Amino acid sequence: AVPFRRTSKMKKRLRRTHFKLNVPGMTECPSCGEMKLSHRVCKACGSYNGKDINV
Amino acid sequence: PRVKGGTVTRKRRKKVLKLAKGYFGSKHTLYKVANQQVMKSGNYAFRDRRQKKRDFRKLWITRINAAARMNGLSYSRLMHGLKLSGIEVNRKMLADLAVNDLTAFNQLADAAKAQLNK
Amino acid sequence: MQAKAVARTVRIAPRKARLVMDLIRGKQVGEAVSILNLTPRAASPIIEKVLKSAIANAEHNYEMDANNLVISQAFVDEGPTLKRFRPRAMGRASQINKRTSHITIVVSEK
Amino acid sequence: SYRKLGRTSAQRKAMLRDLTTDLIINERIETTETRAKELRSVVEKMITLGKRGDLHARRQAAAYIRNEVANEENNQDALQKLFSDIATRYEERQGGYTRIMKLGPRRGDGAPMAIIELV
RNA sequence: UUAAGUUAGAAAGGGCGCACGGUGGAUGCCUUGGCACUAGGAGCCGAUGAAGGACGGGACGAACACCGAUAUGCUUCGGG
RNA sequence: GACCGAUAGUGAACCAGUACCGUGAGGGAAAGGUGAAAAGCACCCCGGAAGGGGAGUGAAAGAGAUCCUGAAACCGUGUGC
RNA sequence: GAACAGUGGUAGGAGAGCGUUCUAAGGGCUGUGAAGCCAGACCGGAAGGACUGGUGGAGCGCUUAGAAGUGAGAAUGCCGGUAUGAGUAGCGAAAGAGGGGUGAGAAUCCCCUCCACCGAAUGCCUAAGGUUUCCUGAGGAAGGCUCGUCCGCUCAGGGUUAG
Ligand SMILES: [K+]
Ligand SMILES: [K+]
Ligand SMILES: [K+]
Ligand SMILES: [K+]
Ligand SMILES: [K+]
Ligand SMILES: [Mg+2]
Ligand SMILES: [Mg+2]
Ligand SMILES: [Mg+2]
Ligand SMILES: [Mg+2]
Ligand SMILES: [Mg+2]
Ligand SMILES: [Mg+2]
Ligand SMILES: [Mg+2]
Ligand SMILES: [Mg+2]
Ligand SMILES: [Mg+2]
Ligand SMILES: [Mg+2]
Ligand SMILES: [Mg+2]
Ligand SMILES: [Mg+2]
Ligand SMILES: [Mg+2]
Ligand SMILES: [Mg+2]
Ligand SMILES: [Mg+2]
Ligand SMILES: [Mg+2]
Ligand SMILES: [Mg+2]
Ligand SMILES: [Mg+2]
Ligand SMILES: [Mg+2]
Ligand SMILES: [Mg+2]
Ligand SMILES: [Mg+2]
Ligand SMILES: [Mg+2]
Ligand SMILES: [Zn+2]
Repeated sequence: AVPFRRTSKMKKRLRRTHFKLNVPGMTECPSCGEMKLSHRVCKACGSYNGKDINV
Repeated sequence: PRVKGGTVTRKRRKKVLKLAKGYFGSKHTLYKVANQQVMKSGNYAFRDRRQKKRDFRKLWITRINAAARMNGLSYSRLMHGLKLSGIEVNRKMLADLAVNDLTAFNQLADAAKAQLNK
Repeated sequence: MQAKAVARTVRIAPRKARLVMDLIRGKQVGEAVSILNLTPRAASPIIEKVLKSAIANAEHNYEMDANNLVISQAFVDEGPTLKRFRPRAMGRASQINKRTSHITIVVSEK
Repeated sequence: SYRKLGRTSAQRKAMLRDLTTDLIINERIETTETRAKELRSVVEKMITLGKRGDLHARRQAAAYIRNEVANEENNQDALQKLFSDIATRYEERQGGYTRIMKLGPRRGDGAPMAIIELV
C-alpha cells in the first residue's frame, strides 16, 4: 500500500498537532535552588529529601 | 545566434501566480495548478457576470412580491396593473421603493389596483 | 536591545531540534536553561550552548543583565544536507539525508 | 507478577544474581530503575537468610550468591559478608533493607537510572 | 431571583494575506575553454632504438609541469 | 566570425579519457566566479571544537572561502483577518 | 467618417501582431547606480509594456531594418534541487552485569571481577586474493546503520633481515 495522493502541507501540520514534547516535571531543589526532576536526586548538588546522596 | 530561455518564462509564470494570490495551498504557490485555477476563474467570472443579472432580478422580484402582498396584491397582479397604468418603473427601482420608501411603493401599488378593478 | 547567537551546520535534523526549541521559545533564560538541562533529547545540549552563547554576548558585548533576559526569537533553519546511500535488498541503494540545522537564539531585556 | 527485563529466564536469573552480589559487596550500585525495583525483593530475601544464620540458610544463599571477593584485605566472600556484616547490621530492622533513589535518564538510550543501596 | 429568548467570544491546531529568514542554484553579467573557418607554414617518426609508457630526480610530503643517475637540469652560441 | 558562454560550447574552461562502472573489449561523469588588492578577520567574549557575537580590514563582510548575482520548489519564525 | 450587416468553433486555410538573442545604422541611458532579482493598488483588445521602491554592482535600452539554436505544462521526456509517505519501516542471527578509570561529554572506550558463547572451531597455521589494512603516538569533521574519549577511519612517525 502506497499513498494515493501526496499529503498537503496543511494535513501534515494537522497530524503534527500532537507531535510535541512536554515541559519536564521539574521543581526547584530546596538545597541548591537549581531545577530538578520531582522525585529524583538533584544532579547539581546530589541532594534528595534534604540529605546529600553522593557522599 | 543562440537564444537562451532567459527571463521571459519566469516573468510570464510570475504573473499567473500573482493572479492566484489568496487561492488555497498549492493553488497560490505552484505554477501548473495556479494556472489551471486562474483559467477556470475566467470561465466562472464570465458565466457569473451573466448570472449576476439573473440573480438581482430574482432578488428584486422577491422583494416586490413581499411589498405587493402587504397591499393585498400578488407580484403578478401588481406587474399587470403597472403595465396597464403605463408605469415603466423597473424592478430594480420598485424593489428599492419597497425597502427604502414603502409609502411611494404603496402609491404605485394603489395605481395598479385601480387599473385591475376596472 | 537584542543579543543573537547562531550555531550553523550543526549535525542534527531540523525537525528534531524544533521539538526542543518549542519548549523554550518566549521563556526567561533562567527557565530555558533548566528546561534544556532536564529535557532528555539530542538537541538539548546543542541548544543550551547557543542559548548560553547568546547570554554571554548580551553581557559581554552589550552590558545587558543576564537576570532580566528573555528568549525573544528562537528558530531552527535547514542547513545543507549530507547525502548518503544505504544498500537495500536486491542490489538497490536508497538515499539517506543526514540533515543539518542552523540554530538561532535571540535574547532581549524584558 | 514480576518483570522480565528484556531477558530470557536464565539470563534474567544470571543478571539478578550478579546484581545481588554487586550490591552486597559495594553496598550501593547504580543501575536502570526497573532493574533496581526487581533487585529489591531478591536482595532483601538474601538478607533474610543471612539474618537466619543457620547452615541451611547459608546453603540456600550459596545457591544464589556469586563466588566473588567482598574484601581483599580479609579474604571475605560475598556470602561471608552477607552472613556476618550485612546480617548483623540489620538484626533489629524488620524488612526494607534497601532503598531506591531515582537519578534521571542516561545519555545513550534515555534509560531512567537509579541508585539502590543498603539502608 | 426565576423563566423564555437572543447573541458574543473562544484556537489544540489550521487557512489566507503580510513581514522576515533558511535552503537551493535558476537568472543576469563575466571568461580561463570551446566551435567553425581563412591565409601561410609543415605534412612524417623509428635499430644512431620511435610512438607511448614505467620508475625515478628538489632543502621541503603527494600531485602537476619539467628533467633522466650529468635527473627541478649540463655545454655552447645568440637575444635580453 | 549577425558561432557558444558553464545543463551551452569539446566528453573535458577545473589535474578528464580522470573518478567511477566492467573479467575484458568497452562505457564514461560531476565540478568555473572572495576582493582592485589578501588588506584572508590582531584582540576580546561564549564554546572541547564546530559555530557565533563584538572589534578590526575593506567601497561592500547579508564580499569571510559552503565566498559575484542569488529565482522557484521546499523548510521555518512572527502576526492583520 | 456615416449607414447597414456581421463577429460559437475542432481538423484546417488566411491575416494582423507581441516577446526573445544577435547584427547594422540613428539616437541615447548608466557608479548621481546597467542587466538580473523582489514587491506594488499602473497601462494596452491579447501576446505584453511601463513607473516607483528595494536588492544588485557593470553594463543596457530605444528607432528602423536584417538574421534566427526565437517562446513549453504535458513526451512513463533529460539533468539538478526539494518534497510526500514520516519522525514512519529499518538499525543485518549471539549474554551480560557491576565496580574503577579516562574525558567537555561514556549503555557503547580502557582496566578489574564474576557470568556467558565456540572448541573437527568461533582455536592454531597457511593458500589465493587484498596491499600497509600491521605497530606506536596524536585525532574526532566525514565513514561506523546508535554513541564514541574508540576504530580495519584521519594525521604523523615506524615496521618485513634467509647459502
Ligand atoms: K559533459
Ligand atoms: K534595479
Ligand atoms: K516533465
Ligand atoms: K561438531
Ligand atoms: K583514538
Ligand atoms: Mg526553457
Ligand atoms: Mg549483493
Ligand atoms: Mg537453559
Ligand atoms: Mg550569447
Ligand atoms: Mg552561472
Ligand atoms: Mg560541458
Ligand atoms: Mg577495475
Ligand atoms: Mg547583499
Ligand atoms: Mg565585480
Ligand atoms: Mg552568492
Ligand atoms: Mg454569435
Ligand atoms: Mg542581455
Ligand atoms: Mg527552441
Ligand atoms: Mg518540468
Ligand atoms: Mg514516535
Ligand atoms: Mg523512535
Ligand atoms: Mg504510516
Ligand atoms: Mg508502527
Ligand atoms: Mg521498529
Ligand atoms: Mg547488530
Ligand atoms: Mg590496528
Ligand atoms: Mg555516529
Ligand atoms: Zn540541588
